[PDB]
Amino acid sequence: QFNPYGDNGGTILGIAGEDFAVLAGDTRNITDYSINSRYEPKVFDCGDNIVMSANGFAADGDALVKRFKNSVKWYHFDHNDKKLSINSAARNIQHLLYGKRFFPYYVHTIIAGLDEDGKGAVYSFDPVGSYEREQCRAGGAAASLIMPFLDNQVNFKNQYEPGTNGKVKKPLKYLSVEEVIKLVRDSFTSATERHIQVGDGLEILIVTKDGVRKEFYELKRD
Amino acid sequence: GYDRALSIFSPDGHIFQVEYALEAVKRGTCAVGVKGKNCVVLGCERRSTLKLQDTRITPSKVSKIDSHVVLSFSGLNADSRILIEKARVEAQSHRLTLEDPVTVEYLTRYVAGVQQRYTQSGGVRPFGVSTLIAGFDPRDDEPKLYQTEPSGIYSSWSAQTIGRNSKTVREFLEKNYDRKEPPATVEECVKLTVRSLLEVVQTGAKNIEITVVKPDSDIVALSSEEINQYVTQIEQEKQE
Amino acid sequence: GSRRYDSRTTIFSPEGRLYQVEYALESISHAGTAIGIMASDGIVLAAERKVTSTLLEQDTSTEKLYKLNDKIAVAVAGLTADAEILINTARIHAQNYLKTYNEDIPVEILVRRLSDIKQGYTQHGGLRPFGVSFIYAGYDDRYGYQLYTSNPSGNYTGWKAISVGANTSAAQTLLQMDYKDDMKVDDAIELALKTLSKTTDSSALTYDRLEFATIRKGANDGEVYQKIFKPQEIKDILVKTGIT
Amino acid sequence: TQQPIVTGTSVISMKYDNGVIIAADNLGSYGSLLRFNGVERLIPVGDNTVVGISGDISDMQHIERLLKDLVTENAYDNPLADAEEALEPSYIFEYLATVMYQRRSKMNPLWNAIIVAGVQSNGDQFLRYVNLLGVTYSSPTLATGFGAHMANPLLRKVVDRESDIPKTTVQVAEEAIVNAMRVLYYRDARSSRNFSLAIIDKNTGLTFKKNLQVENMKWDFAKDIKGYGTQKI
Amino acid sequence: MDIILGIRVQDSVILASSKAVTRGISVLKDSDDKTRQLSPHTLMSFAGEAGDTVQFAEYIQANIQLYSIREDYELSPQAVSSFVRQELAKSIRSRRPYQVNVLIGGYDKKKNKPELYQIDYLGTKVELPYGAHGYSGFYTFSLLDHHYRPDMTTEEGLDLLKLCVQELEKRMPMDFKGVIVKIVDKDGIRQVDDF
Amino acid sequence: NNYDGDTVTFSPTGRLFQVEYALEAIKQGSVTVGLRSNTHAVLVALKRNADELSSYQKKIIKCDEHMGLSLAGLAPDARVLSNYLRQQCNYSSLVFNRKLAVERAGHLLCDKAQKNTQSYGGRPYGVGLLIIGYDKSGAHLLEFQPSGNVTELYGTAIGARSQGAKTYLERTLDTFIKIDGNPDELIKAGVEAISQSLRDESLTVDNLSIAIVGKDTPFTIYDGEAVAKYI
Amino acid sequence: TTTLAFRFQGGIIVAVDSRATAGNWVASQTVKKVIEINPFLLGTMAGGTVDCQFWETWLGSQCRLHELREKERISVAAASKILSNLVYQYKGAGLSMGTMICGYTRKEGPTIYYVDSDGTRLKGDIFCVGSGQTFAYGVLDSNYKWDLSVEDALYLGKRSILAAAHRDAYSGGSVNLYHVTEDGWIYHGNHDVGELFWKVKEEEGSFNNVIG
Amino acid sequence: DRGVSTFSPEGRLFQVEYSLEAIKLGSTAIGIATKEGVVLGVEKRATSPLLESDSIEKIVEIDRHIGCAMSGLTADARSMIEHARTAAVTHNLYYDEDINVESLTQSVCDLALRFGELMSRPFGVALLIAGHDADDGYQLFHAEPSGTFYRYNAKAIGSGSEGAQAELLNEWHSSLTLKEAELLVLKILKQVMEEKLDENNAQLSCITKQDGFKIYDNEKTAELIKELKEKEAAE
Ligand SMILES: *[C@@](C)(CO)[C@](*)(O)[C@H](Cc1ccccc1)NC(=O)[C@H](Cc1ccc(OC)cc1)NC(=O)[C@H](C)NC(=O)CN1CCOCC1
Ligand SMILES: [Mg+2]
Ligand SMILES: [Mg+2]
Repeated sequence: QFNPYGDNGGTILGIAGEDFAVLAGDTRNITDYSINSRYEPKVFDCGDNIVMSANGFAADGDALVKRFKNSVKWYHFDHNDKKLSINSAARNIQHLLYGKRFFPYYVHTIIAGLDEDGKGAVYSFDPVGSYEREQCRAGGAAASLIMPFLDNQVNFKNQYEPGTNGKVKKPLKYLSVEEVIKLVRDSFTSATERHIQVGDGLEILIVTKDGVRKEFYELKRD
Repeated sequence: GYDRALSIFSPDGHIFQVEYALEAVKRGTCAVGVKGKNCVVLGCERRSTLKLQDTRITPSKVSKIDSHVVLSFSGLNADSRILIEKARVEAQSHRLTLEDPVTVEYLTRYVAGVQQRYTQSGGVRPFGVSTLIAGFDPRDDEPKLYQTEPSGIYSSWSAQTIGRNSKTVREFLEKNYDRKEPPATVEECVKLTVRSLLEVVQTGAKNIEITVVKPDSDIVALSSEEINQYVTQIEQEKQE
Repeated sequence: GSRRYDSRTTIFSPEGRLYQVEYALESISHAGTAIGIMASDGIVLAAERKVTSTLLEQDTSTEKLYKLNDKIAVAVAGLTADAEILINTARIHAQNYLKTYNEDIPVEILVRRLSDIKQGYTQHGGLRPFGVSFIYAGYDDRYGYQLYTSNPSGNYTGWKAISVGANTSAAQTLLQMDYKDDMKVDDAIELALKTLSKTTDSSALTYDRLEFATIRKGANDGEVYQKIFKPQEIKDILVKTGIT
Repeated sequence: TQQPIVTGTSVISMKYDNGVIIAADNLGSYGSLLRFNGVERLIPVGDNTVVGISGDISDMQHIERLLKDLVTENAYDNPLADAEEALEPSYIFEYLATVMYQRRSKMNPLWNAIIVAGVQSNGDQFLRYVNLLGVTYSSPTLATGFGAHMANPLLRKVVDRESDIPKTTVQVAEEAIVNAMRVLYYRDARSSRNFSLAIIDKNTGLTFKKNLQVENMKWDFAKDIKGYGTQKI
Repeated sequence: MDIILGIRVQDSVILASSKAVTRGISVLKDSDDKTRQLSPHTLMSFAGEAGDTVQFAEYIQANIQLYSIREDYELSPQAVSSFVRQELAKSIRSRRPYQVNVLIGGYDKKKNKPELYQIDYLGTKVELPYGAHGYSGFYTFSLLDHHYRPDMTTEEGLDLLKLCVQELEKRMPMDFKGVIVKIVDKDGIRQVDDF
Repeated sequence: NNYDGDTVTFSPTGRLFQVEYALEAIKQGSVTVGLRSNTHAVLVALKRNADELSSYQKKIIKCDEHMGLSLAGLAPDARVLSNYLRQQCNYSSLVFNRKLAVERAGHLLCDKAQKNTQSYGGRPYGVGLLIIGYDKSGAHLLEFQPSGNVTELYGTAIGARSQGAKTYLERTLDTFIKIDGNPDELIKAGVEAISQSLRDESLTVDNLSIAIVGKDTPFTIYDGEAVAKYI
Repeated sequence: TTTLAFRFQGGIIVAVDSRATAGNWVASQTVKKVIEINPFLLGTMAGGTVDCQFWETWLGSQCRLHELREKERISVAAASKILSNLVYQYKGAGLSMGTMICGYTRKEGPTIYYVDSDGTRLKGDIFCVGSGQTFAYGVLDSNYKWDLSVEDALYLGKRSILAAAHRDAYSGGSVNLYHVTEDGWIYHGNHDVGELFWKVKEEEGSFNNVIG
Repeated sequence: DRGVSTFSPEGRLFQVEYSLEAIKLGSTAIGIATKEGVVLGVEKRATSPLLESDSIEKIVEIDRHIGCAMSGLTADARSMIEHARTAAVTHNLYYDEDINVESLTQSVCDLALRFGELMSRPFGVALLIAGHDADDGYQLFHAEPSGTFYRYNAKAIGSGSEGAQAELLNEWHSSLTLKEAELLVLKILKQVMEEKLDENNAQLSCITKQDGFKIYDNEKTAELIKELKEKEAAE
């Protein structure tokens, strides 16, 4: 019997700072035990300072990104070139995903950008459209490896102030773009070590008020 | 499907089909609504060129839409049935989804909307009917009386009349109805309604129908003798 | 396009009348007179056939009086072909009600639905109305014996005695004169025939130019019987009342 | 929901400095039966694109007709049909990719793996893959079926990343492709010796080579092999 | 849902219906009224698939109420039961059938007789002196076969009903949290508050 | 006379009067000008107001990053046709990853307008459009008429008193066609062209509407203080 | 999930956890499971995240349209029935919802309606919904009285979620409290179970099963 | 007869032009836009004294940030309002935000030309749509049955429109306060109205960023009427 779904592997990661946000993803694309491409980007600039990635089944991922990019285009036509806010983009994506509730897009979607107060924003979706704004989210094959590390290093979970008898928590603070990229690079190199579907290359899209910048880093190719 | 735009604008900005539907209403038997302090009364003319009628079975002029709302009309009788049916269905549909009977304003708004839809839909003519819709909202003791017409406009009235010679009875009500002090009792409200119809009707025999609606689904139709007593009383006071 | 040829059957005149309905009523006024009279113990339906030819088969003929179910019958005035369309609808409607509720349809409910169909042809669809006026004669356990009439407008009303078709003005005056409430069926039979005999455009009223029917409780105990009169039975009832 | 009947095996391809090379054998398998031997699975579109197709052949022939029809439709009311408004490889791919994904979404897929090789109007090499699932990807080397498992490893030794493309000549690239085709003949049970090869160069254009054969094969060592273990004779 | 009973006596119809609403390993509610008044002298109890039950009951209720307003007349229990049966008989061959079993208790004002109709989700109608749906019947029918008489009073019917509830409370596996009892007679519908 | 009741009827001399009456709505419309060089294509439009309290009716609509038009006549009809163009430009992008040729854009509008002139019940579009764009064969300017007739031009003008600008452009042809790699000068030529159609009124800051598309310039519209440069 | 809401002398308490799960994977610890439909209307979420999230915000759009059309805030009964009639149309399609529509109106007073994806709609004083509903019921029932103070009722709702959060593996994260009065709903904060558990243990002397 | 979507020889749609005559017969509605808010006022015009004037609803809420006044065949406006409300709420559902006043007006105007041989005739009612959004601030739009809408600083529609519009031309400036605008609507309404203006036969409303769209009480308007009469007598 024909199976309409497949698993193209890879993993993605979104972190939000005070005045910026990053959306990272490895460039490896796979089926079963074969590598299809060592450089196939799945993190995209969608306009209006919104970066997006839909990781899982690449055919569904590309279809969704394509539809959202188109959604942004028509939002401009219909509402006098108004900038689509990240919260509005998030809600719009929920409707795109839920539109196929009974034949889902097999993808974990993450978008990043800046909210209307200029502060960093990351939104994450399940395959059928449930969404939630967060400081931190890993998605895809190696999400289970990376996410607990992010809880510990971004949100300082399980970390207490030394000498306070485990009574005072380590205080939350925004990380610099330099510190965030360090965590992203370490997250992906660690994921590459222990997950077979993750590797080849890492592409990070950084979003500030000035626009969207890119950074690329080599990953292990085994 | 038959598509023709029958209701259309004319050079002077009138929709003649809607206005000719008003002429049908003007031909219809007179209907009057008067609301008191704690009730609404719907009075209706019945033409007396029809003897040998069977009044048991002949369609009554006042129709119950729900247990708490009534609808009387002037114009084409056949057209009125279609509006009444739709109104009755919507009344039950409202109870089913909102878990509460319709307000009189809501039911009126629905009926008026149906009438309007038939003024800019292809292949249909407007309803040759104007309605008086009266009753009491659920758990409310404030009387409600609304009027609709073929165009689709609706509005609330302290007292109103429609149909043939309605301009004569409206003239009567305009000087006899005090906004500051509406008919304080049922008897006062029925009498004013009967008086107003007697300006137009002919004989107060089997020509006048009266239906009284009170709060909490308390609706009753008066019989011949009960109405005849008002007719007898009014005429004796008149000879003065 | 086709707009050019549209008569616009479902529009109002400047006076607020429906042209086609009015003209359909004008058509019906030339049809053979039909009379319905309701008594306390039954109903009479009498109707005059439209100018008969001597070679017309009279016994196996049905033009005016039709059976809707065991309890309800109709007298027709207008286009027969139109009436049969409506009659078959009414027959089906009665059977739907019986199938649904396991009870014979109340007369008014059947009359209302048939009248609602006529109304539809005057408001939408762009078709000509049915050139038919009915007299409904029937019985149910709510109101007992009932007479109704419907016309092309889709408007219906209840009656003690009524006429449709030709010479209704003269016929209604005569019925209004001799009708009284405590009347019996056999008296109503005589009134129906006497009225037709005076209003008829023919020289003399004979058996071959009539259709006749009664709806009595004259069966055995608490049940209703429909009697569509045979030619010989009309001949006898015409002699019995001294018209021929 | 389908099952493939008459099938075509591996399609292999790679980029080199001035263009792209693509190849596919001429076999139409009917299960284990090697039924048809004159099957062309490389289909040129204009003078700048070659579409290589594996999988179901009835669906391949349908796709042929679509591409053929696309050329006709593009020529309509188009004075620049053989110039600026000619069909690009990227246009041809996106059209197929759209069709493939729409068909999978209707649960009635075209049972194929497709590689669109060509050169764009600005001279850029185009090489992209699409299959029955609507899954798309691009790489310096692309291959379908057994080619993905056996050809890609060999072709990636020549062009392992982007920077290796300018350093790879058409002679070196074709040699690798022809070698890969031999390896597939050794090891793929549904491959044939006869194959076609197409080169799309930005200077010399489209070169379509038919009736190629796998040659320089090593079989001589087979005579020394005896039994499956202990047998000496 | 689960337990719905019905007993027709000399001058009335008595409907008993369990109060429990269970979903999984939790009794979500213990005061549920599994009945709808279709008309002043007609009551319908119901049991079956979650959601379907109330949706069907209220849909019937709306239709009967619509009829009452249109004709200014109350349909006979027999007429209502036939309408209900036909709706279920349609339903069973739909894409998704109503999985609802009902009892219809009514007092026919024209006949001056109580009437009890048992209708299952297939549209299988029977008039009965006493009725039950589901596993309840497996205890109550044999009990009523023994103790029921056709000329009983409403008070005798309630005592007969107490005997059924006691037997069910003793031998049924599930706790159904007692019953709401309602009586249908010449004066309409009323609820017994202390049972 | 007797042959203008609907679009489906030919006159005895072979004329479609409903199509001609639709053409008349364009003549009543405010003037708009279109012109191009080899690198850029420019739309200039005179906007019209109801009174001094009202806004000025927007004449220019964007269809894609590389295409857009100006309108003259019934504005709602321009909205319907521009929306159709937006979809067709978009279909070309999503399906073929291809920017819709300006010539095909014209062919599509022609065929859409034509269907409305051969069937009963419908009516012709009551608007004229000037489509500019930059595609793979350089800059383009089209003139759409609701009869269906689409025409590729170096320059043109439609609307009331459009003959003044159309004569000017016919004289200036050799000059403005070679304004390559200079946006501001090509606009100046268009602003001077539309000025030949003015009577009693002059170009003000909230009256003028300019649009441009070209080699390294997406289709962008200039209104308000952004057109003060050209007065 | 564990969500509850109960009626009492001083109105309605509504309490929920904040955990989302995908099998045994803890997807989130900071999810909002209460949606503020309007100033007088709350909706709780249990079951499929999106099914609840999508259709309850849609419910909010329908309630807004009601008060625009009718010039009056929608009743809790009518609001719950819009949602229940919606999910009933999808019955069998595989929607997963366990919701509670809580709110106050003049005609109704404080009201709670349980609505689930198989079409069940129930009015009631106390409901617990979710995988940890039984754990919440245990604490809630055994300590519930109608005459609870606003202070005590808030705590009991908070303590009942904590009980479930502790025992149920698929419940946890933090507690979100709400109090609904005649004047509308009032938010009573987010309470992390990380700190709340030890704070409750120490002060209350409960949770003796746990190594202190 | 003739087609519904027929052009006149002058290049205008007959039916659209005839619907504009129907709107001239309608009761007067006035709107004024300021930087502190937009004010909407209408003439109720009861046909008889027995008619309860508070049931005359010619000013209507579309959303919290958008209001609407009407003039002409007011029955035709019901479906336009229904569409507007759905459009507003639907956009909030899809985008989690308030919809732009212009986008709302455009959505309503798309219905306008959806007639022919779709509905059978154009709408016989004009709308004044007033609202606020974060991008373009306080706005007033005049939506016609032609499918056209103009933004206005101030606008009058109905029977006394051309006389009132000429008055608004003189009185409007870019620094009007909300209170000044309220009085100005009352003043101009009292001039063009047949019967004498009071709180029962005229209605005021406004939309502000802070408090949204509000229809004024008869008590509040009565005081503004009294304040208006005193100020005109004061010089
Ligand atoms: C507790 C945690 C037990 O699950 C709650 O029920 C919780 C409720 C809730 C409500 C609103 C916001 C967040 C959380 N439910 C879940 O977290 C839910 C568990 C669940 C999974 C699948 C189900 O389908 C039968 C039903 C319940 N988790 C999710 O919905 C997660 C985030 N998403 C998925 O598992 C994605 N699936 C959903 C179903 O369709 C396929 C994709
Ligand atoms: Mg490896
Ligand atoms: Mg736990």
